[PDB]
Amino acid sequence: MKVRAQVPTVKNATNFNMVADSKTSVGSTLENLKAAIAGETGAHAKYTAFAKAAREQGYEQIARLFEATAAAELIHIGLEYALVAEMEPGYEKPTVAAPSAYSCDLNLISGANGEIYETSDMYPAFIRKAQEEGNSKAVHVFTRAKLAESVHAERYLAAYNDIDAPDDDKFHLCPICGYIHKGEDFEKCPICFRPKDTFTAY
Amino acid sequence: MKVRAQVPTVKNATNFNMVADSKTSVGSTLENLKAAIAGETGAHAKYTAFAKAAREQGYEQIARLFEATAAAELIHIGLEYALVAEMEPGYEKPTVAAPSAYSCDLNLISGANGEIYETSDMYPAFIRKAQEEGNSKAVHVFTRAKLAESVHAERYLAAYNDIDAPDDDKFHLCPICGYIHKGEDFEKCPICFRPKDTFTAY
Ligand SMILES: [Fe+2]
Ligand SMILES: [Fe+2]
Ligand SMILES: [Fe+2]
Ligand SMILES: [Fe+2]
Ligand SMILES: [Fe+2]
Ligand SMILES: [Fe+2]
Repeated sequence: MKVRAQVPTVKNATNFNMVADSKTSVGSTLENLKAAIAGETGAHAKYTAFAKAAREQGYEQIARLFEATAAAELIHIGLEYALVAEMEPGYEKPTVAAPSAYSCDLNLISGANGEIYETSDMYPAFIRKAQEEGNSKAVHVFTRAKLAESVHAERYLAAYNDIDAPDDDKFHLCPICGYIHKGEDFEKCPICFRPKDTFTAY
Repeated sequence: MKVRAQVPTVKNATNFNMVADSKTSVGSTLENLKAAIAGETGAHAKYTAFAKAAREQGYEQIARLFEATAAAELIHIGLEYALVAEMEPGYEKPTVAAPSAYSCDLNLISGANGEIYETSDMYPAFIRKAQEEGNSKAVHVFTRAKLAESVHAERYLAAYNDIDAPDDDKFHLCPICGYIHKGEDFEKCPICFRPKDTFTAY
């Protein structure tokens, strides 16, 4: 993802349209934030399991990508939980069991498919509902997660295409939005402009 | 996609697995070749429509990507048609009507999803059946298409992430397998080793 002159938002970007045949149940923004957290929690468990399998399967770099992406979803959970807690103080984050893992290549595809659903269906739907209800904070959180998921999708497809051609690049994770960069060739996060110095390498 | 010491095949690559819950009806290799051609023909019509819509929407570079990918599918049709013609000289390639094109970002997602289905479901299923029936010619053709589709998927996701950050890079199409590269930084096709100077620029 290239760095634009300005931070991408639903207002200045053109990849925020939602699929017509949605597979997303849309309720109040509160309900949507909870649904997103549940999905994020499932994603974290999924990627954690995929990383474990990747290591057993002999793909150390891909394992690191799954670990970095799992960490990215934890960041999304933190952003969404902070808002939900404010909207419903006693709210308790859900626990999701580790899903089934398959061969590394298939796990990368499974990951990409989920990321695509979130960036083109779920989050855009939630963003528009938040706008409708005037919840600017939710719009911001959903936007950041949405942008990060499409980056995750691309990273997974790149890894799939080069599954037998790994390298020693590290994956740099932005602590603010979950953006992930492969390699050192970058200065800041293209999603939130966070300087590279505060990123964490995987 | 990185260039390896040798061209990728089902014999030396590890991303040829078929998703366990397949959405693909598998018949004889002859039937599968015809089914693949039908899908390729539909993809060509879809990308052609998407390209036209992209230009109307002001996305010149994305339009070029859709045009290059449409051309790539025609290459796949050629490879598959040649094999069918050998067993059934009377076989005629089908023609399909053009589908609707929506907003550019969603068209890129539709493209990516189709590419992912082909590379991780349909082609792996067809390749495996061809192997079980000892049809090496079909294994070869299905492999080339399969490898190109995952590259298409990545190119589409990359364009989606940078939908508002286009550049003047040309897309280079390999005339032999449909591989597509963005920019000039490459020496040969990572799928079939065709030299860069033989590619067609879009
Ligand atoms: Fe996420
Ligand atoms: Fe993600
Ligand atoms: Fe960021
Ligand atoms: Fe194709
Ligand atoms: Fe394709
Ligand atoms: Fe090629």
